[PDB]
Amino acid sequence: EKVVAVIMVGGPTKGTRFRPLSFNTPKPLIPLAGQPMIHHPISACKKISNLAQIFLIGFYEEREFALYVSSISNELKIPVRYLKEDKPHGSAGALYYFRDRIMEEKPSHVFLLNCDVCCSFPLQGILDAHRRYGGIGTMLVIKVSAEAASQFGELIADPDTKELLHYTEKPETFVSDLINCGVYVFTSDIFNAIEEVYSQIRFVRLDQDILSPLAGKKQLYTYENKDFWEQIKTPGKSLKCSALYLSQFRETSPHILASGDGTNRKPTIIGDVYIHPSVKLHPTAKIGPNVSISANVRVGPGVRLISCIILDDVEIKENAVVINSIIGWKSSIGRWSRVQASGDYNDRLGITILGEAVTVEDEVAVIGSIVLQNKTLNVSVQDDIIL
Amino acid sequence: EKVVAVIMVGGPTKGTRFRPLSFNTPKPLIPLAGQPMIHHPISACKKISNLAQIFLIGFYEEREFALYVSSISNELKIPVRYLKEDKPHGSAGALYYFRDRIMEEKPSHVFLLNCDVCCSFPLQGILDAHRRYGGIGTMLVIKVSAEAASQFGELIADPDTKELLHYTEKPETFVSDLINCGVYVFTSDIFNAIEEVYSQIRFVRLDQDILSPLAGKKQLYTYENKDFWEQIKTPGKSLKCSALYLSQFRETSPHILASGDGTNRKPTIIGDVYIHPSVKLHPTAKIGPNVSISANVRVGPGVRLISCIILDDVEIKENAVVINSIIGWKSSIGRWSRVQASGDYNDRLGITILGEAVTVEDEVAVIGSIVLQNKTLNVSVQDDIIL
Repeated sequence: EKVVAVIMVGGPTKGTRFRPLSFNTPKPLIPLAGQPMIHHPISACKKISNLAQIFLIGFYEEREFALYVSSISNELKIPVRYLKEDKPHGSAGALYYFRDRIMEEKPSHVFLLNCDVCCSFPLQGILDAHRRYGGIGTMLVIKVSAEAASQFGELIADPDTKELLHYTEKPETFVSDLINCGVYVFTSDIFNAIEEVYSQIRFVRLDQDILSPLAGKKQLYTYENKDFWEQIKTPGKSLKCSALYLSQFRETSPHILASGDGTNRKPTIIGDVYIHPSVKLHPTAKIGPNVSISANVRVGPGVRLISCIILDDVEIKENAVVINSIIGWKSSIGRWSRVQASGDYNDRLGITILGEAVTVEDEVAVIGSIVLQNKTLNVSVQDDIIL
Repeated sequence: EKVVAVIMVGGPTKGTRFRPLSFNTPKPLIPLAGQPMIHHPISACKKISNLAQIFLIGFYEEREFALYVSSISNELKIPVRYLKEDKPHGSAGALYYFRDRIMEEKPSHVFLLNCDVCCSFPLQGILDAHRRYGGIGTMLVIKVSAEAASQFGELIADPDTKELLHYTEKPETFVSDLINCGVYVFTSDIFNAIEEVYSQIRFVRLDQDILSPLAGKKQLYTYENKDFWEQIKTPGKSLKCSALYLSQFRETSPHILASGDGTNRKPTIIGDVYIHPSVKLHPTAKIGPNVSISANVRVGPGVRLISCIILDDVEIKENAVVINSIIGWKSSIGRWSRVQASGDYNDRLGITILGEAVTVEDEVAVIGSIVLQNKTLNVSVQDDIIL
């Protein structure tokens, strides 16, 4: 057989929540746990030996993605390609558009997953589960509490045949503790199902007029996650999910994660830390848990880093403290300055976010606030949104 | 004699308060009372018959100013030129840099005024007052209350000779009810005074080490305003000062202001209104006081507009209301949707500001909030800052 993969990207109207960082780098390219957002789904595509072409679609500009796609295939050796849907049709019409380019190599199955998704990505397990199930698709599900039902709604699946018996997007009206995950896999027959709703019935939403109708007909199936999942449309969620990926890199191949845990010119690393080789460090700094340091960043001495992710070209000065923060590009953190937050992934100001080239002056404190790019701070801020 | 004028512009780090509008158009070019911010100072330069070259200096990019400067000299017939100070030195060092280009035509006096200033601009009166006083400069003052002293500080001037006896920028320590206005006029000898502080004494601030030292020495003079003045570093103040400019166009040449006051295919205009000829209007709309409408904007029927300024390409739908607001470029205001604010030029949310191409949907309300550019609003917001 042959397998193809298509990843949704979205346009500049979706990354309109990541604004401070979106102004420098679009949503899919924002580094999570050191690597861009979509860098982890693509990482799971190489484990499929019968997978070939990869397709990134979305009404962004190809100029931004062309430079990035050139570097991925140098690592995993997979033909990745970006396609700009001139007429964005959400999801269903997005992939029916240029259906020829995707089915150009007659792939048996086509992978369709979303950009803002944080699961374990068991692509080889769901592929084999779909080959046994058959039908069009197979979706993915995960057991959640019934109290966690306002986020999605209702989804019914018979655990004997693992078949989706009913699906309502938002009006739940009694649930079954099951919810969508966004990672789907179809067969080559999925493009024919869209023609019977775009040409026969005639802006088509995948999870409203395609997922809901295929209920009684034994074609839509399910497969449990049995791991983690967190929707990341919030810039604050970029930390809670970042810890899970590092935990994934601490279960599998932990040597890729920095584990100094001492002072032999190596700082005190307190587990679940990704340190880029291009960073500059001082042995007196304590790098706590859940911190993802990017390349070409200058870390000062005696600084404390927990529950944070730091972008490129940041300058950390003497005795700085960073808690529950996201430091932007080329940002400058003054000496004895503090940038903290509560850590509430439900509160808007629960994760303080710093824009590109924001200069926090010496002793200046930033507690749970959002600063835009190219900004200078001489005075301490708290519980505000600084433009 | 011969007179030259030099206007300060500032860079992208000064218009960092006008962010929603600064992202599309820099601070000096944002339309005040229908015309850009600096379009009012340049308008006052033509009344000086012995004036020649005009100089706009600031570390902005010339590409933005080259297109705008091409249109002004077509109106008032004055040679305007933009110069980008590669090394920004605040104010004093800015004009000492390329002092040759300024004194290229041997001007007797040089005008130096700032970008964010909203006065009556009596350039011909202060020029003649300077010729009588002599000395280096002549400044400008305005009688204010002693309670209004935290904004600036202290300034002493002897009313017999109108000579500045003492000057402290911020540490007031007893005041004299007089304050700077920012509009200055010097003689050709001013460049020599900078050499005695840049070369002899050796980032030089004009109003700290040049204005303060020239106190007892009879060279710094004063001249009363006797009109209006309002510092405009805030995007909210862009309305309070806009009303003064319209009143200036209501005292002088009021026919340039739209005065329909009826329904002969002309809407109900309630005084102090500037309507661009490129607008589309409906006679059922009530365009109240203090509104400055820009070009190529579509006004719907029965809409109410008071105390607000609207940028280009805005679309106003059925029965819309705009109070104490600033609507950005290409913005879309849905039908029966409302955009109001308190009007407190001291409160941050006293003037609600909408970014470029912000789409307020039908019935959606925005009360005292700030919306960024390229933003869609389906739900009403109130007392927030929407990113």
